[PDB]
Amino acid sequence: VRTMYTREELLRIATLASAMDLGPEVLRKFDVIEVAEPVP
Amino acid sequence: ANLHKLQRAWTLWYDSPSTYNTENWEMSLVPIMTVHSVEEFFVMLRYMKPLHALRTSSQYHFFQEGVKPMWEDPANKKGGKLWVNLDIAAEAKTDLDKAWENVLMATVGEYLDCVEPFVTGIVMSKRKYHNRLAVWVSDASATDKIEALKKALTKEASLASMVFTKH
Repeated sequence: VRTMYTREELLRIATLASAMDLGPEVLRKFDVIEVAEPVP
Repeated sequence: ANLHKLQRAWTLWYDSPSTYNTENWEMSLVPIMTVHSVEEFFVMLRYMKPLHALRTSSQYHFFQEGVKPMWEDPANKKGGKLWVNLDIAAEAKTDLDKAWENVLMATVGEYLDCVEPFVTGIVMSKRKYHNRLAVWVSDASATDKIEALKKALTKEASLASMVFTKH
């Protein structure tokens, strides 16, 4: 007895999620994540 | 704003050699974003980097709010972690990314344990040869709960090792 969602329900709600974005405050913190470098 | 609230808030963290704090190891962790709704969760996912493109020595942590991804945390002191070793213009998502997304969705959706909470967080760790997925729980003595987590984690994944470890 708690707030539960199914995978398909979450994937449906993702369509709504598509209407929301992030400001620079929360979005700048994603810059710490680093892409792998190339291997020449 | 009709949002779809979660049972719990969840904070995302990222660490790597570039964040490695030689003086204080704990500060090597960088909290990125907290999510309280399904929409926030999917926005987070939007702006997260895929593991296929992530750096060789990096770790995503995803833990209940107010719970650090460390054993010293009171939430993880008694518990342990159940982990597995997976293997390695636009392209289709890799099976590794798909399994990561599935486990994250199971975490936020609370169907990682379908019955205090038992699951405290999860950790993806990009290594040289392997990729370690880990589900950090709170009670290492619960055998039935660990078996339920085993079947669940095996379901939500489809990408070589499975090991439980008390902290």
